[PDB]
Amino acid sequence: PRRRVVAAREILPDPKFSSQTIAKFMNHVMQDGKKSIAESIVYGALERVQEKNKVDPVEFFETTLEKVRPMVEVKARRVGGATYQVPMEVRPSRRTALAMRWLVDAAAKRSEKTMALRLAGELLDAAEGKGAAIKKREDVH
Amino acid sequence: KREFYEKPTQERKRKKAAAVK
Amino acid sequence: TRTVSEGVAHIHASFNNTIVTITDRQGNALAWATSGGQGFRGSRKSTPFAAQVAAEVAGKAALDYGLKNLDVLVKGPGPGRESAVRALGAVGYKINSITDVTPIPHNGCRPPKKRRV
RNA sequence: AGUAUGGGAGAGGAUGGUAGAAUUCCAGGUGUAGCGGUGAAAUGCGUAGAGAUCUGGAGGAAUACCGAUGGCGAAGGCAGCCAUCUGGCCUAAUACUGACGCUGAGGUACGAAAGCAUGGGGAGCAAACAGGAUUAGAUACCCUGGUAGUCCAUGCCGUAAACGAUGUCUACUAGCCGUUGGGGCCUUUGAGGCUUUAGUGGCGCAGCUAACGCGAUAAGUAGACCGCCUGGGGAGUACGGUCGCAAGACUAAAACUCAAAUGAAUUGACGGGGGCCCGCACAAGCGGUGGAGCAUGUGGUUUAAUUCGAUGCAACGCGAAGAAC
Ligand SMILES: [Mg+2]
Ligand SMILES: [Mg+2]
Ligand SMILES: [Mg+2]
Ligand SMILES: [Mg+2]
Ligand SMILES: [Mg+2]
Ligand SMILES: [Mg+2]
Ligand SMILES: [Mg+2]
Repeated sequence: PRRRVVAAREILPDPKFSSQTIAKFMNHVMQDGKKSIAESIVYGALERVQEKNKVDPVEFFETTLEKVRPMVEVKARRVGGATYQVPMEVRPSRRTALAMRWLVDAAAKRSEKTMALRLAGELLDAAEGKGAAIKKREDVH
Repeated sequence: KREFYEKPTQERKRKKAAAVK
Repeated sequence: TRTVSEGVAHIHASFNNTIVTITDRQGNALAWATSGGQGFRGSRKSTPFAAQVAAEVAGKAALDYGLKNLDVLVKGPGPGRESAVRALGAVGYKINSITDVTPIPHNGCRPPKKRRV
């Protein structure tokens, strides 16, 4: 827009846990409007990480998601034909989006039977520090 | 560094004419 | 090796390339670094992003002597003139003085012609 | 109109001496792999030792701030500092000669830069020239080297948008705001304020002009003298003549051809002219095409025909909402 800005769209929280972060994660996982399979995947992964260490899912989920969250990003700004790559400030929403994307790709490229089990495994590996999603996130780069 | 053998008189006269107004 | 610890800095700044040399007060050179050794190899050598890295590499190479007394001299205009002292402070050197010492001629020789485009 | 006396300002001119910054080169100390350049590269330089820094010398040119709405000069033009010679201008009134004045065809003097002749000098810059790029082509703009020249002394040349595109001299005709050199008055009470001259700027009444504009520094109202113009091109050209070492300069037509060439202003249109704004136009996000197989339309080739149209966006699953007869 050029004249006036538009307000961001707000999403309703999920029916199961009443958390908006879980809803946004399911929206990021969902493809072609198939919300049911995404909900099944997310709920299965949440329960799988829950019964391994008995803590309610939303606490562990947010605490682990904050771990892989980045702080700044670098885009190219052309001035004299060069990249001149430098970091820039970003809002928390852009960081949460990048974290969710990196996590859902790292869990996807893993090898297991179903999407729920590999998602739970990737969540645990990123939580205790054995994950590759935190490896994609680099400080100096 | 460059030279403008003719130009500085024109340039300063434009300078003063534009500064007075 | 020497460790007199009063080495001066000569930050030559030009539109095409920037040069920084670390030498003592008398003038005997100690260590130098340039954007040529950096590896941009072109017009990007003029960017201020290379000047700071050149200055920091010069400072790391000089600290082997034990440099902490800084006498900086900047000559010539262009970008990257201010980034060198910024990086040299970022590594943590103590400052004695900063001043501008670029030479302007008192009616020197005839300059080249104007580039029309 | 001019002379003598006492004061003032100034890059006015000629000659000589002297100072600093900066560029180039010659070494010397340490150090040394890149340096230089363009929108992008290369020509070019460097491991013999590059570039940067410091110290000592050699040479040439120009005088950074001061510097200005300046100042001086008939014009061209004149800027570091000091010394010598010299021209002009402004300012106060006392005396002095008493029209001794203005202009001026021929003539004569000076006259930017470039160019020419003789003898030196040559740091930087740079016609011609060489190489590397870009372009379909580059002979040029761009980059790297570089000779005449730019500098000095003695002469020639006598041309410029040599412009204020406005000849010299004299007298008269509303105002407002600045500046430079003098003189006078008021409380030099303080760089202050008010009037008078000689220069230099910005608005503006009357008036003038086709308009733009000028407007006490007239392009206003008047007088004296000189130069110059009579549609565009041919043409400031041919011939003749004068001057010059040369380049060339001055004076200066005709035949022929056209019915236009021009000045100022008005409305559109355009601008790789400057500002302003909008658009799923850019930035962010999701999903595609361009790659594979098939359906469909078009261009090409073949055939007896492969019926005819639509052809950048705005033609190509378009006329055709449906060709086995
Ligand atoms: Mg006369
Ligand atoms: Mg003439
Ligand atoms: Mg004339
Ligand atoms: Mg007027
Ligand atoms: Mg002639
Ligand atoms: Mg295809
Ligand atoms: Mg057809």
